[PDB]
Amino acid sequence: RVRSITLGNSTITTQECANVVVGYGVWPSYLQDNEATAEDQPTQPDVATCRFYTLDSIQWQKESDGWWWKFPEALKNMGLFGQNMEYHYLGRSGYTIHVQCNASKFHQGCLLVVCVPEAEMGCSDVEREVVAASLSSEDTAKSFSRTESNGQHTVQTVVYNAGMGVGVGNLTIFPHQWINLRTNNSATIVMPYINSVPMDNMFRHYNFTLMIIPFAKLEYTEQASNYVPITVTVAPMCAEYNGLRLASHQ
Amino acid sequence: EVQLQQSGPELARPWASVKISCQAFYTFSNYGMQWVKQSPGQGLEWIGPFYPGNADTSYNQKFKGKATLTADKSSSTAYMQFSSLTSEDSAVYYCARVVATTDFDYWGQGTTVTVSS
Amino acid sequence: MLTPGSNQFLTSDDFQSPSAMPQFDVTPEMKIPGEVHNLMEIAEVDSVVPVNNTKENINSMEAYRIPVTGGDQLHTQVFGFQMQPGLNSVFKRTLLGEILNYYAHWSGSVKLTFVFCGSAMATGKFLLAYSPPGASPPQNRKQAMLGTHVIWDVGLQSSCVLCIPWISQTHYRLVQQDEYTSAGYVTCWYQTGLIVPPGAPPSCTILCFASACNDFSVRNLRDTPFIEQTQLLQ
Amino acid sequence: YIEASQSPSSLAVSVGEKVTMSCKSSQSLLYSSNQKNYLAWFQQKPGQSPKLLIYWASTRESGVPDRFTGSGSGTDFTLTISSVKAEDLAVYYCQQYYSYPYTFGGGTKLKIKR
Amino acid sequence: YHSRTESSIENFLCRAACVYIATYASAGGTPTERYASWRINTRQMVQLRRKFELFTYLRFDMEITFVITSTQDPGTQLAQDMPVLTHQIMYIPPGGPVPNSATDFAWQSSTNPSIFWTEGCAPARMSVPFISIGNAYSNFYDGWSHFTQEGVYGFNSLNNMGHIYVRHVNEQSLGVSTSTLRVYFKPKHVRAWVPRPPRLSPYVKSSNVNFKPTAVTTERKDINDVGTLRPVGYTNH
Repeated sequence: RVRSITLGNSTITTQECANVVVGYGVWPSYLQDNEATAEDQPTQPDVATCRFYTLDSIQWQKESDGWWWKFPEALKNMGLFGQNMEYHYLGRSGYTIHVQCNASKFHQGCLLVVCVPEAEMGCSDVEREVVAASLSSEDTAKSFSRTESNGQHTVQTVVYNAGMGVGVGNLTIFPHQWINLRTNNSATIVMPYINSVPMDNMFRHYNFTLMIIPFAKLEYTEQASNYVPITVTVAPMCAEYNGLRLASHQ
Repeated sequence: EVQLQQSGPELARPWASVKISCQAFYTFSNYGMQWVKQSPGQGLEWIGPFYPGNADTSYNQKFKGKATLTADKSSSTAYMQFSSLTSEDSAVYYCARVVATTDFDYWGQGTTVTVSS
Repeated sequence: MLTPGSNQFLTSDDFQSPSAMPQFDVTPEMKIPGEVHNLMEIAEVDSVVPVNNTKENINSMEAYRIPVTGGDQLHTQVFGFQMQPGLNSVFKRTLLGEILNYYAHWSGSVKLTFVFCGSAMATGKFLLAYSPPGASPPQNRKQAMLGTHVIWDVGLQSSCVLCIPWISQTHYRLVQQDEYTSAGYVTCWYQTGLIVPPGAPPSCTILCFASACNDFSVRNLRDTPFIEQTQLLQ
Repeated sequence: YIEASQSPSSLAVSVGEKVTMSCKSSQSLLYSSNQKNYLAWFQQKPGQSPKLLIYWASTRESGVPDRFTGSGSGTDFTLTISSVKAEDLAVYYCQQYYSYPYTFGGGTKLKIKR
Repeated sequence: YHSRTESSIENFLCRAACVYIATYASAGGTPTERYASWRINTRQMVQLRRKFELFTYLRFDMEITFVITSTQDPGTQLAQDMPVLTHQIMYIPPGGPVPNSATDFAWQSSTNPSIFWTEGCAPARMSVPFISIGNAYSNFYDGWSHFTQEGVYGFNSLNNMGHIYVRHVNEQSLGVSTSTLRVYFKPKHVRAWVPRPPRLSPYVKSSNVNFKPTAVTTERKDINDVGTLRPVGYTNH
């Protein structure tokens, strides 16, 4: 029984009935007048944000290692969201992530999808410091590595340390899901706003990192497709931005 | 300081089974008997232990499936059987006995098992 | 009135101290989601356990995968390990292990979940076995059959849950004490093999997760052994 | 298989000079419950029955002179003879009785320097 | 049923742990000797750093206790009858003036709370409240401090706790008296959010999360090899 969701009235989407992770248990919601530093009331643009911003499709192969995007920068050029990031100073939002693989029953594998909040990345050379380009490209996917990378200004892309310094087997403590091609084929994760101040600039701060890591490598016979595509969808929810009007009566 | 005896040194033949007994001058209470072999070089090598008072049997993997152990506590004589003997087994076969759980205090006399092809 | 023991500084005292900055109105707290109230909330979540750390996979992802292959293997053992968290090299690095190492006394039961990360058309059986603390591990499939066992059918069921209980004379057992042949062993054996239809992969991989039940308590906080370095940084 | 490694060279020294020899039992020989070392040194008169000299790695044997002193903990173990003698010719071995199999050392003959 | 009181956040993060051992002279020497300074942070003690970094956001007070022990110094012209010694303990909140040497004007600023402690009593204590602009200290910060998207990466954010300075009030004409300061730090009323996996690689920087690629666990003999590390005994002969 396929189900068709048309958020934004300009985007089509078909998905089956599945389980949904709600992040840390809280549903995303607008900021109320209780926990706000500014008495100036922020505006809430949601007419064009609430649509499915289908990212590019990546190719899971037999020798791949992992991938990871940095939000909210991943939607830097996606339509009206990029316009809002450019035209406003302070902004706040939660997200809804759909990840789907399209593989027949003769393939096999297992993926881990996590959303790590405040992911600080280590450097490839211990003494130096990372640069802005190595943390994330605009809307593509950065890749991990099997072997130590010996770069000079790049992050540490070793897969079994996640670039953070923790064991990759202990990332299940974060909001996560498993895509097991034997029985399961999709993942849905709802992520609220997690930060120490009610609003913050989108360009200077990376709210969180989406990580996809294959634990069991893809396998197939000689006569089969050489890859399994992975497709990512985001749907911003509960967006707010500061107000640009004169609070003082004039 | 208690002395220790055995069957004795005899000149054997190929594929002629050699029964080396080991006499007893102690009890059979949780103590152990074993052998090692004195080759021309590299000293000693363990062949297999037997623990009277525990009914425990064990063999070295260098002799596994090739040597067997039989023991008679009542008669004070216990056998160390072997067959398919080669010409490279000729060594001084020492019988050691231990009144302890983990120790190797006492030692034997020796038997010469040289053969003639 | 006062003993000379009244004027002392005891490092484990809980008394009110004079405020350095009175009349300072602190920032009100907001509702950041995901608050934790107790570290036992952390050890109850699943973590992937490196069961395959044979000295060449500890520096790779391969340590997490248990290899299963189909063929002439009649009763060869898939895997086996001793069930002693906090000290065993299999468990001491996961969430449960690194929470336990901060403590010196632990009590409760453990949970293991095996997930068959294989093809969707592969059929077979597996015989999980559990041996209590007062027993030697099995060596033949028949021996593991006559103890406590569960038969896992990888065609009908894709995941298996095994709950290891708490058996001990005393309430709290020390974390750092190696109980030789007194902790219990878990072993898995081939039962039928692995059957695949034409044109499908002939090998698979069985991941394992280990976590805590609701029954733990911990006691006697201490310092972890994993932080060998002690100097002040820089 | 537990392995032990004797010193590459024998004594090759004059009579009556203090000598130090060592056995490296790779696999650990210290027991948690007892804090015992299951390693004993042996002397083998060529043609006669060999006998151990220092057992438990801390105790001199009964009937053994005071010149032989064996110590050590962990994987390494060491032995000292305060003054070597010429009539005490043997091949010194180190034997571990921690776990099966029972492995002997490498040997160390009392060679000739005179 | 077994209680879980011993594992709660308070009982896990309210242990008083020594964070700084310093020494300072009294009369003779260059100006940098005569005072002892320390910036309050939890990124230099590896054990405390690991325990704090187990979480992401924290909110707590600070109780600080000073164990000051003084002694005489060998040399020439030793005093025989100095009455007592007194120490000034100064807390400098963020945005406060900082002394650059002993006998500076900043030691008399009325905005910096000071403790005058005379030796022989119980050690001095103070309790600093939650001093910050934001609503929680954040251990891990992903981003840049300046909105131009360049600067120090993930550091020197809006979280600070100030500095602490100690000096000898007693000007001493004859002899030099050394003193040693030990600072004990303890959080109170701790609130923690967003748990994290504990770290694996050795710590290398007091400001970065830089590291070396380390293994995931300890090696093992075989995939299906149980321990069996019990020697020969009465059981298992």
